[PDB]
Amino acid sequence: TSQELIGNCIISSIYETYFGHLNERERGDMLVILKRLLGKFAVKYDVNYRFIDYLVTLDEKMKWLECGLDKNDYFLENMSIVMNSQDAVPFLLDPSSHMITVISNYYGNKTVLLSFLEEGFVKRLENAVRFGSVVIIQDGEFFDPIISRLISREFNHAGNRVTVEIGDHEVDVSGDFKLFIHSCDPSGDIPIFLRSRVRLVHFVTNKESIETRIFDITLTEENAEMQRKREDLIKLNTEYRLKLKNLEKRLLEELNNELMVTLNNLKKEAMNIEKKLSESEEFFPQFDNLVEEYSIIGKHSV
Amino acid sequence: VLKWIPRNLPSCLINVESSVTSVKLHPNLPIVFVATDHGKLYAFDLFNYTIPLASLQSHTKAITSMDVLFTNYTKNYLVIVTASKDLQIHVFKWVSEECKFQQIRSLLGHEHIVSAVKIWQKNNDVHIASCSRDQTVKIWDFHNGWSLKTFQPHSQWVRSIDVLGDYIISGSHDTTLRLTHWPSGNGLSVGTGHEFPIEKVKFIHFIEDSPEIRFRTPSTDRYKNWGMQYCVSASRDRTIKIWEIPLPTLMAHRAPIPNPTDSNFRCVLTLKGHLSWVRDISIRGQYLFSCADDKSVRCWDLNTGQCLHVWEKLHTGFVNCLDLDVDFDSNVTPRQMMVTGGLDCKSNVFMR
Amino acid sequence: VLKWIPRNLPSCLINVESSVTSVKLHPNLPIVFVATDHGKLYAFDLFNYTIPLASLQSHTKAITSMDVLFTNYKKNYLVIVTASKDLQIHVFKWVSEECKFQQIRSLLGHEHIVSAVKIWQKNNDVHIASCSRDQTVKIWDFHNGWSLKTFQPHSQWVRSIDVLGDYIISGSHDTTLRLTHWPSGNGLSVGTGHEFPIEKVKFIHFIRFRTPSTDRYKNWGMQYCVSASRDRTIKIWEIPLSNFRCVLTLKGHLSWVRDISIRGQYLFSCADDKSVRCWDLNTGQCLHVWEKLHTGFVNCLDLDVDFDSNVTPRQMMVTGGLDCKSNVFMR
Amino acid sequence: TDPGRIPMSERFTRHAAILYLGYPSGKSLSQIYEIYYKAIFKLVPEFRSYTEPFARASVHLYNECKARYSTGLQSHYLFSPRELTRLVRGVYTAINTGPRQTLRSLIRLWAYEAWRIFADRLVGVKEKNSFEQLLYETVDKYLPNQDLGNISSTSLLFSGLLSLDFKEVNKTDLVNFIEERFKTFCDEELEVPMVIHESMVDHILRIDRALKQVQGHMMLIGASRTGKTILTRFVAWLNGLKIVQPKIHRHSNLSDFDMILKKAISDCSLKESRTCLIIDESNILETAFLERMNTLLANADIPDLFQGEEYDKLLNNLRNKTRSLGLLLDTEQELYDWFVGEIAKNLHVVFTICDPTNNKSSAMISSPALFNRCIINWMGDWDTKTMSQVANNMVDVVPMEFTDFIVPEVNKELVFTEPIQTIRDAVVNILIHFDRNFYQKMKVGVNPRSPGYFIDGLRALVKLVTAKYQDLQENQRFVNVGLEKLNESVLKVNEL
Amino acid sequence: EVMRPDIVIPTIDTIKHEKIFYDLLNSKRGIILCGPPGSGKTMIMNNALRNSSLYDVVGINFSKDTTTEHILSALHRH
Ligand SMILES: Nc1ncnc2c1ncn2[C@@H]1O[C@H](COP(=O)(O)OP(=O)(O)O)[C@@H](O)[C@H]1O
Ligand SMILES: Nc1ncnc2c1ncn2[C@@H]1O[C@H](COP(=O)(O)OP(=O)(O)O)[C@@H](O)[C@H]1O
Ligand SMILES: [Mg+2]
Repeated sequence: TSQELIGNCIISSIYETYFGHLNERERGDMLVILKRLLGKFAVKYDVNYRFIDYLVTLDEKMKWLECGLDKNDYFLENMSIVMNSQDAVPFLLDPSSHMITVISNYYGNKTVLLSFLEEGFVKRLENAVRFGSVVIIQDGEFFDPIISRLISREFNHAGNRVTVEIGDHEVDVSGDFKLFIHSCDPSGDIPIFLRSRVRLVHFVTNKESIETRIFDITLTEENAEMQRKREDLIKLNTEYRLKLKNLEKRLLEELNNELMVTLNNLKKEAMNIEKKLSESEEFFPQFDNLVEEYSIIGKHSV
Repeated sequence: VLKWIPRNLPSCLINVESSVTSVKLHPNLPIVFVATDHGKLYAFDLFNYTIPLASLQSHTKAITSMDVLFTNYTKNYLVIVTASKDLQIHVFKWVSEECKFQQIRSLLGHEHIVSAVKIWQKNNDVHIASCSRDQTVKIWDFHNGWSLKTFQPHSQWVRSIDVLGDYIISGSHDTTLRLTHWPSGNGLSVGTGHEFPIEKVKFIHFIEDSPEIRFRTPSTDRYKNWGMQYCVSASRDRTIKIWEIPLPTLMAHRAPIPNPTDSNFRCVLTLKGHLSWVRDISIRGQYLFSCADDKSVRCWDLNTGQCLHVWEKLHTGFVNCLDLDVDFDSNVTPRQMMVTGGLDCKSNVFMR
Repeated sequence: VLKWIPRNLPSCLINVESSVTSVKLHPNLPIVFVATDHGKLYAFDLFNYTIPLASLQSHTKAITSMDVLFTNYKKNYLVIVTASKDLQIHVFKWVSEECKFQQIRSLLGHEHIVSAVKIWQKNNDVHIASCSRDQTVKIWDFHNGWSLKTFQPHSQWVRSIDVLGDYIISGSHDTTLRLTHWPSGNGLSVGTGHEFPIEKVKFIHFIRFRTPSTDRYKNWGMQYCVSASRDRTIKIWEIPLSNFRCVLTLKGHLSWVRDISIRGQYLFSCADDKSVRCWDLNTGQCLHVWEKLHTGFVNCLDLDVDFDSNVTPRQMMVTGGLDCKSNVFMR
Repeated sequence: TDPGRIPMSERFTRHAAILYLGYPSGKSLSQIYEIYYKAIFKLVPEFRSYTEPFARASVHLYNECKARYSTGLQSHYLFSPRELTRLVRGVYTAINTGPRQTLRSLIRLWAYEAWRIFADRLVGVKEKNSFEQLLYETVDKYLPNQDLGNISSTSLLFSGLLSLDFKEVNKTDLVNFIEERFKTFCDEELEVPMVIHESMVDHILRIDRALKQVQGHMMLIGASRTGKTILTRFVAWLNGLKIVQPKIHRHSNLSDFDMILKKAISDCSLKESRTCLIIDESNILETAFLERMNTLLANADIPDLFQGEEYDKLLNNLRNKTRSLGLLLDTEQELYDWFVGEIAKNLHVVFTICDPTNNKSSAMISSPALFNRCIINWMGDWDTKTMSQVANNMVDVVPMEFTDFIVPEVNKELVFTEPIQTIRDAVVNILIHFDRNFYQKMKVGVNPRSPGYFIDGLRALVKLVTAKYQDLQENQRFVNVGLEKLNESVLKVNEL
Repeated sequence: EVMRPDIVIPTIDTIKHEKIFYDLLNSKRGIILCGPPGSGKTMIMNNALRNSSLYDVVGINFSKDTTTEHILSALHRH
């Protein structure tokens, strides 16, 4: 696990920063090229890398899915890119205007929706910045440069407080303030100043996504038992990993300061984990058989 | 004894972890106080400088200035006033027997970072002056610990101040200087002629006996009653300037008021030769000592007006400050040592 | 100046998480470096020792040796090389503008547990020499990373090494301690005379043995050395310019002597008897002895180098203890 | 033919005699700039005999640059004797404010000015290499002087920041000074965590050179997030200028822009404050703003701002300010030309352009009032050397070298960093290679490539490597402590 | 004096242009000068008119938004 840390970190960082505005085919091709570059310069990476499996926990995945996120892997990866953008202000290009509901569900009542066409835009934006509310600004194709210093994060640190010059006056920022920008026009004119500094994330639907969704639908209505079983083993393996970690912490606490029962339970849990891994090793590649079976439907659909 | 000049090499070299910002000298013992970019306050012995006599961390940010004072009550002890970027000022007591810093108190009330502190005693009363980036010069009482006066003398943030009796001269980032009467709080005069923000400003006091001095003597009995002839300033335009202070409308037993025709500084002398921002200035005897960001220290004459001595490549990085013993004070003996502190995490002391 | 007599009582009582494995001193700052048994590296202020300045989990296992050297040549910085039982030689630099440890690189290649490390600087090149339990010593490069050559100095496991110039002296578990050349990699002499394994063996630099003995010795630069064994005695050697001579017989310790350090004429050595004694090199007799310094035994001792013009020999030394405490001696 | 110039009716041109003024020949330019260099070298009489080779070298350089970098490559490759005049002015300005000069110093100074005048508008790397070879050939052909060093763009660092005179400063000392000044700048002004590389230092030097000239305006063209606005603000802070950035948002028209310009002009004249006005390509929304900028740049005033009562109160303020300094001016012409002289002396306009392919920026560059006055500096996109320097300065603070590495045997031209010895060099090379591949396969064309992706990827990689190494070390320490405790317990069991 | 924008080195082309310019205005004829953007129309022109004892200058720099009011006002002061 240690010998393939830098390569996986390189892949994840490049996937976050570069691939937010690409469709499935371009993401796959660029990831293949990145893996080739990693292999050329003698950097070892996980040969079974998956971005969701590396940066998205199951708790966060279910939290996103229950908030209104689609079940697509592309949308899951896009949401992972969105919520891991701590520095750059995320830009969400959604023609369906759906991710507003997802972010509002994620942040609850803290979410305040502003627009670039409102008259009281600047004053309520300053109030939100001072309070610390999570702002979502719709109509991203009409970006107003008056808030440009919020995009570039060019604050000034007055002693123990942090301030930003908005409009014609300096207003305090808060540690919990977050900014999202949302757009619905895929052909909108994003200014180069904005486009160069935002984490542009595309929640669009493409023909490669048509092939992927055709496979997903024929999987979930043709043989849904296999997908349900895969979800069951994934959840069971994650829960048993957490249980093993908790029991290991309890065993270490007992050893530092009964013991035989704890050791027997730990051995039984380890044997169960080994059996679950042995069962899952013979089930996952059969899903690839379905990929080898439902390619013609995707080709005909596209 | 006032004609002492440091030699071409430092007498001792002091290594500290970070960039030295302020250095002071103990007016009675060979002890050097060094405040650096972590806010760490150090007390070093001159004859044993391998390890500090004391080292205390009191500020969470960089210390911007220092000033020391030996109290003269009609017990005697040393007060250290350290100001930093954490918006506060800290007042320490020096204990000679313990050789350890014993913090007396702290002063709060500055909205933004504080850049200079000056402490003076008039007659059984010690006051602490300070200037900060919120453009307000504030003076507290040392004993009471509460603020006595605050006033904004400048449009932009003030950088250095000086105290002499009941008059304060202040330089600021708006490349202008201003003399105000502290009890009245009214700007006695303003001065322009620098083109860059002012690093240090201090008064040029009087001296009793000398063969001849041009900048430290009164030209008339009116100036003798006034008590101050000129002032010296240094700024980021690589220049030092000696300004004549004009006189305001003075009344006996009354608050002075500025003179509309005599309320503007007159630039008497302009000393040039530094290659970068002149950081600190200091006057001992007839000589004026200065340092700049050119890794050098220059010694000028007040009479002739040209640079007698240059100490080049004194530090690897910039030179941040000097300290020399006060010559015009009767109670402070002007001993023969000069200490400098630079950005290369180092300090130097020239002795004998 | 260099004849400082340490006080009979400690000045700073630094408390660590576990037993101290090795101590080191900042060459120009009052900051000590403390290595624990968990591999964590500790930095303490000698005037505010209540809270550590910076703690980083360097190694997973216990640290076996460490050394520091302020570079002097490209801004100069302190270099800390740390080796442990994980067959890994971590290298760190201590930034003073932030007061924290910065990981530079790790020197890998040893197939067994590392024994000791030493850092010496050339005119413009920095090198690190580390020896492992596989009876092999590898010469590393600070900037590059890979080794220069590998030589076997002894048939048994080696536990100490010291570098002074182009020659390196290594002390193995067997009493036949030998000195080898770094670039040449050819053995010159091997000498025995002890009945226990050597715990520390380092050169004696010129500052009775502090001066060169002859013109050939002065031209070579090496005239004598002192080694510590587990036989509760201190033995002073004399490396020829092919069998070394033995004329010095100094003893007195009740347990095995762990580490030694030469500071001028006076020599300070630590043992496992929970006591510290300063034995003069001239008279060969213990003058100052410290009792009840710590509950456990003493693991290592560090003193300022008096052989370097760029290092100030301050009157401050630290000794490591196995009782989860560190002793600091000031003035 | 060129844009901006409109075809004219023959009914009017039939009444005026049409005279064509062509470019002067080689001999005429050689004579003119021989006279100019004699006027310059009256300052340094010991080199009075080198006026003819310097003028011949300047004229040959102008001819070769006009012939090589034609308009067919880029639309802004227009050369004229105005470039030679600017070369003469720059050589005089640097000789006047410099130390005692030598022949090698004079040749290097002339080459530096030729770099800053004839070759700041060059876009391609091959064009800059061609210009460097052209400078070598010109110096060898006309000034055969030995012991002359590298004449590249980064090996000619002439600056007056480090001293009292315009001399050639050392690279390391200048870099250290720039780092310290930028730390102070970030402390006193806005905080931007920048990395000082050699191209940054060179760009700082040329912006400082242009901001020190009387009526010295700028036109910085390059990719987005290459450090144009921030270096302009830092350099103007170094020189003591006051930065004015027009806060032109979408709900703005000519009233707000004209108010900003009028306030800047009033501050420049009535208060004698030097102003650096940073005009961005996004501030000029309509063509009328560009016409206002052309009026301000070609002339030294905007007459449309001051008319009627505004003009009368402007003249009253002008008379008051003139009487403040005690100058005897009474006519309106004296007040007006003193006013426009003060504006031409105390105002510097810096143009920031991010997408020169765009039609608005093409009208910006092709505008005659801007092209013939603003000094064009094509910063462009980062090359592999600048990217390597930034990446090495960004990944040197993160724990990366922890595992075994085998040095790869790859081709020589596939490595942009210094030859690979560690994992950090390989990581930097991988990031640069993927940035190039990504921008190649998105079909960016000849558009500038912003390095924002590269910097964001470097920062994300640093943070992720830090977090992952912390987690890995914590887990390894946990399992090793547990294994040691288990071994101790089983040893205690076996002992008892 | 190299920083003076009005300075002109007298070459043979400049004298030829000045002579034909004087001959053309002496014939009561308007004049249009044309050429490349750095040819020297403005400099030769201002040199010819400034160094003449018979002709004065009323200079107007035309722009995109130019009216006859500007021309009439510029004539008004002379
Ligand atoms: N060493 C560097 N040189 C240039 N730009 C840098 C450097 N390091 C970071 N940057 C990026 O440059 C940006 C600031 O550049 P700026 O001048 O605002 O761009 P623009 O040219 O679009 O105005 C920062 O957001 C930062 O990400
Ligand atoms: N005889 C000459 N003497 C001096 N400079 C000349 C001469 N001929 C041409 N020049 C140069 O040619 C340039 C032409 O500038 P200018 O007259 O403004 O061009 P235009 O008339 O096309 O606007 C001037 O900068 C000037 O320095
Ligand atoms: Mg023209």
